[PDB]
Amino acid sequence: QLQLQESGPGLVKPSETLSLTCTVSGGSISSSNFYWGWIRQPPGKGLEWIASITYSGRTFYNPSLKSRVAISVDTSKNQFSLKLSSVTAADTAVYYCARTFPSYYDRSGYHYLNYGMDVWGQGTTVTVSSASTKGPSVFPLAPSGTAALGCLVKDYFPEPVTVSWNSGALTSGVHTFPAVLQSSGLYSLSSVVTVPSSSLGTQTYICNVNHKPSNTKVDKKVEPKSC
Amino acid sequence: NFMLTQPHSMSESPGKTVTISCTRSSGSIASNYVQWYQQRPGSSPTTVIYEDNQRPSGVPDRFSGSIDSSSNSASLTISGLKTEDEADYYCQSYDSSSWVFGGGTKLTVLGQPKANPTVTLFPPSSEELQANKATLVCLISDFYPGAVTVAWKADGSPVKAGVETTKPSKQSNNKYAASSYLSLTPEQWKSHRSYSCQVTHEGSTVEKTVAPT
Amino acid sequence: TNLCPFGEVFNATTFASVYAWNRKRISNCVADYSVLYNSTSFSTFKCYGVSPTKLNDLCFTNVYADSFVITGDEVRQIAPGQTGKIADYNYKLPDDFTGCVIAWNSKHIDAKEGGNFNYLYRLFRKANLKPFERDISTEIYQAGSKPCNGQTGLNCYYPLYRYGFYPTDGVGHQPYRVVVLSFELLNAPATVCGP
Ligand SMILES: *[C@@H]1O[C@H](CO)[C@@H](O)[C@H](O)[C@H]1NC(C)=O
Repeated sequence: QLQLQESGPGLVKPSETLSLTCTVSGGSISSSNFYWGWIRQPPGKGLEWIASITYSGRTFYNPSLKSRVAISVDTSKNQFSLKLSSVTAADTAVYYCARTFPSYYDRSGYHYLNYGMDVWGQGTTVTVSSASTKGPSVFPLAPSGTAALGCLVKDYFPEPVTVSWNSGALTSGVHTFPAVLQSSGLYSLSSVVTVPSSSLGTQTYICNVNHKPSNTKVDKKVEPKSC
Repeated sequence: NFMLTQPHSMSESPGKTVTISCTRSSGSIASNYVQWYQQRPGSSPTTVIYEDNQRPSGVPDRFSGSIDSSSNSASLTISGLKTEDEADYYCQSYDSSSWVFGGGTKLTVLGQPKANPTVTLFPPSSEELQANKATLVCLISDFYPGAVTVAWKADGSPVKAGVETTKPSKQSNNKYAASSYLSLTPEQWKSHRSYSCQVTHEGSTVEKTVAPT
Repeated sequence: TNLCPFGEVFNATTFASVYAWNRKRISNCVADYSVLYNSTSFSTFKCYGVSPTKLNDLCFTNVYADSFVITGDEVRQIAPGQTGKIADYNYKLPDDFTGCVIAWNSKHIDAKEGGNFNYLYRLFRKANLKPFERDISTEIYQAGSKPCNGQTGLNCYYPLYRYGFYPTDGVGHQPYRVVVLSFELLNAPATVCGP
């Protein structure tokens, strides 16, 4: 198929240059039939388009942004890049790399190109803050019929933390909660799996916390309380 | 350039037909292609209607898009409305200068049963009591409507300090989830016998209580 | 005098099912695309890599005419990079498709009372297709883990299902006849142009 996975710093201290990269799999970025765009979504607000590019270099820009926007195709490594400069708090957003519908011509010859997005990326998160990445300290939420254990992911910056379980082989009964933002401007989520009482003494539970902006990879045994 | 105005919120019963309009303020709507995207919460968008009336593959046949030249609207029609369609729906059109999105239509499916929250309250782990942080984790889940009010009580007496609650967010099952944390220093966690989490959903209180070992 | 045999492929008589999508090369020939603009009888006409108004005066090393029959909803999937039931297991375009896609309605000719069942498509395949791959096999799709043994059985489907083509059908489930013209840009002499 066509997978689209972004690459971002998660952090862009203000007035600086934010670079995102969109790694592409399952399709030629050198194809001139398509266009390749960035859509951002500032948090809890709607969607806006930034810029779009085809491999010929023919390139369209949002004009409220075009002054600060640069874009290019990294055609050796099959990926394309957003460079946004002199950023502010209004550039905090989830940034989606996407792939348009194919550029074609009708029978009259009018050229239809870059008109809307077919295939989307997963998004990457960019918080613009004058601060820097904080790794999460991580803590077990040990259980006390039906039974719930968990992980706490305490004090990190910025979003996201992604968490899976038993190296992702357990997904069922896994609920991972949306993180709170405390007074400190840091983040904390918790992630709970609901499992039978039977698997307490036998069946091991590793949660796999990953905070991408700080290289932080953390596993943890949650093992039950005693007397 | 031009605006694309969508109603902010729509509500319709399951199985019935709902139609989200999309009103171009400037220029005739049939001169540019109209795309419709859906966004489940905390999810990437996906294309449901492109080229005014086409769908990409895997979009159900109950999605149709149409145009009205009279009201200058593009319509997105969901007919036979599911539990699972409850999403933000953005219409987008373009011209050769800029793209324009609408602001968002948050669609809500009615008739879903109300639900009393499952409440899970956790002590601080013994790994966290050394390095001297005592966070109590209250996990409010599987409730609808998505409106709770968390209180905390030390002993049997009101905590008014150290509480940071997330605003309730829509889950995969269309019920809502939130959480409330209480950061304590370890003296406070030792100097009370019990701590309690009072989540009050539609005027009923679920008790969960927690003590040290 | 040597027109490219275009009424041979377009006007024609029988088209193929999309799983057995038919292909015609036309070498050493001058091609009248004029009788394709001024037609109006095409529902969709899309052209990827070149304007068709330009087409009467470039030079190409051959053109291939691919042609088949699909439902009216599935025409969108006859495009570069389209996902889908026809694009994946029946007829895949390359993403770097130089060429054009021509389709029109055929209920007065291909949609029979009682049901023209005679066109069909691949519902099930293990892998997706490479661009311009052709799949002909009637090998039983192993939809589950329980094996198949060449029998239409438990989680074991005949990979080709039918189009049921009534003339009373909706605009989605019509019969459409599609012609794909691809244009190869080989580092080689031109054999087909038009001036
Ligand atoms: C098919 O017949 C019509 C009859 O009007 C003719 O005009 C047309 O050129 C023919 N098709 C082709 C591709 O030559």
